[PDB]
Amino acid sequence: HNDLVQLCNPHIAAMKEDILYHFSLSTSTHDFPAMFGDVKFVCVGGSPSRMKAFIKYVAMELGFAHADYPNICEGTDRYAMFKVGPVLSVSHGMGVPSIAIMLHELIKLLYHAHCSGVTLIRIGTSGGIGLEPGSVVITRQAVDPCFKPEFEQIVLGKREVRNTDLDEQLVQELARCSAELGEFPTVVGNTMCTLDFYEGQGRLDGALCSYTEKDKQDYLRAAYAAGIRNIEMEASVFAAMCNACGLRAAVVCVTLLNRLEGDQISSPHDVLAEYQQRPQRLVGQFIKKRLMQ
Amino acid sequence: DLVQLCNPHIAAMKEDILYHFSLSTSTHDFPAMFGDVKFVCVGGSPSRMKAFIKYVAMELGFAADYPNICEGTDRYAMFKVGPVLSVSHGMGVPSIAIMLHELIKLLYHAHCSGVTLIRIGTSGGIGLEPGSVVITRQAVDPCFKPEFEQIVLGKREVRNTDLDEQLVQELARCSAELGEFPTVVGNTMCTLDFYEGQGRLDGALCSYTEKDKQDYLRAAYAAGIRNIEMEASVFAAMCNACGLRAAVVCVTLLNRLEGDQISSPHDVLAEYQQRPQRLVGQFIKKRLMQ
Ligand SMILES: O=c1ccn([C@H]2C[C@H](O)[C@@H](CO)O2)c(=O)[nH]1
Ligand SMILES: O=c1ccn([C@H]2C[C@H](O)[C@@H](CO)O2)c(=O)[nH]1
Repeated sequence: HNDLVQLCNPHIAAMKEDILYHFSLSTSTHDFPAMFGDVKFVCVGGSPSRMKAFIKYVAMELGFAHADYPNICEGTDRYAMFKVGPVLSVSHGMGVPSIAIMLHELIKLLYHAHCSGVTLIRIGTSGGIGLEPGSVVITRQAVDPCFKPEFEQIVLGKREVRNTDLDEQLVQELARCSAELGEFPTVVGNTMCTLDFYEGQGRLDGALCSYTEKDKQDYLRAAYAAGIRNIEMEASVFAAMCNACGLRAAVVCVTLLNRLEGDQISSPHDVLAEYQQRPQRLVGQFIKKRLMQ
Repeated sequence: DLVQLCNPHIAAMKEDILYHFSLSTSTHDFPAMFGDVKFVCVGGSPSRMKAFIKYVAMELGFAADYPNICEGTDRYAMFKVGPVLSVSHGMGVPSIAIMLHELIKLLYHAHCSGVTLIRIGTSGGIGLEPGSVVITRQAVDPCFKPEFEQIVLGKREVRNTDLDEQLVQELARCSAELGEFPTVVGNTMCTLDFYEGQGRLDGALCSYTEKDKQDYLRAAYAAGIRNIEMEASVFAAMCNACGLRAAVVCVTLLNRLEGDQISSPHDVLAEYQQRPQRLVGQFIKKRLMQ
């Protein structure tokens, strides 16, 4: 049995209208069950254009192809959203707080639509550590910049922490799907999630930087030693919030560069757009496989 | 005065790729493109910011196409008319922080001078009639402290988050020459979360009560806080660090002492979000006449 989507906030049951402000959707103007009740896979990534390309790429592989793919979030540009069959594709921008909003309103949408048996997957990009550019990483543990699998949030002035473990079973399943493809290297490892892309990640090419290359290396290698294989900016909340709500979730990012050799993203554009299809492809394999049982 | 960075590594690089802008030192002529820029405005929405550069252009008589300079990506949107640069930054400290790092570099590559950065944004109000525009005196964290904390190489760092004291009053004066809407100067709280992080009850997650919220928001009001948003802290911190004169002008979209949801008619909300645009336009008008 596929369990219903639950919230962890008793206030929503008691609201006469629930306005999903950043989606430009509302219970009083939209029928959630009719629009989303059949959704089973939610896919989320930073760029809206990427997540559109995804809903197109994926429609083709389940034979939905032809067609136009309307943005469900018309009347807003905070987030883009697309649906095809049981697959929802939603952008989330960059950074913990941007994705945190998307998730808050997303989960509520699933709860309103009365969805059940949903899987959430982040298809992102990252920087790798001691991996060839182009490798995809399936996250076991989202980790903070001190390598603790914790996510910290300040509520009413007090610090609260939730665990950022990702469903073990799903990472092993994803592992298998990538192999069925045999198209690109894929490892599982821990993902370090930061709040800054430059100083936040040992980079030497920001506007500010009070440290040396030798300092960047020491830090980055220490991270690798702790089981860390890539670096991005959303894995923590994603893990934390899904766990908080009992949702099955996973994170699949391609690395765009090996950080032990550089900071700047200087691959030909043609190569970087290939890199970014890898996670879409992998997740493509996962959904197709799942819809055959 | 010339824009600068506190980063020596940049001068040594054979090229500077601004990934999130889709802009490069070697595919792009920075001085040619941005050298004349005197006023940089930033905001969350790519729509609001296109709208802004359009409104400005007319108020300065440049009025009919406005090209997204950041075509080749959709991370951020960028526009230009005259000495006015308009930029999107999405939502949240890390999103604007990336925009900032790359923006500040861009300005240094164009070797601009006498620049002013302004975040024209939206917010939640505390004890302010909705539609009220706040001018940030002091960006502040969820503990009411004027510090911005950042982890670098595993170690904690904090920076002061005060905005230019002369610039805020100058903006207050400009809002007064307008006399179109209420403008207060107060402290702005900057949070990493819009829902649980801002004491809302309508999140997907929430284990407190309307009372706990009330007592928290009021504590903030007592601490001199008039609005809540999600960018002030970094924007402040980074500018101080690079010695740029910067301000934060935000329209309140609801009284957080009264509710959590953003319920007002699209008509009204649109009008609100034009207000900070109008003030900033004034300020630009003024600066050029002098
Ligand atoms: O070195 C990198 C490369 C990519 N990203 C992720 C997160 C961010 O939002 C986006 C930037 O391309 O992808 C990183 O965090 N670090
Ligand atoms: O109560 C509010 C209202 C608006 N915003 C701002 C900041 C953010 O980027 C966006 C969210 O609606 O607008 C807040 O942070 N809190």
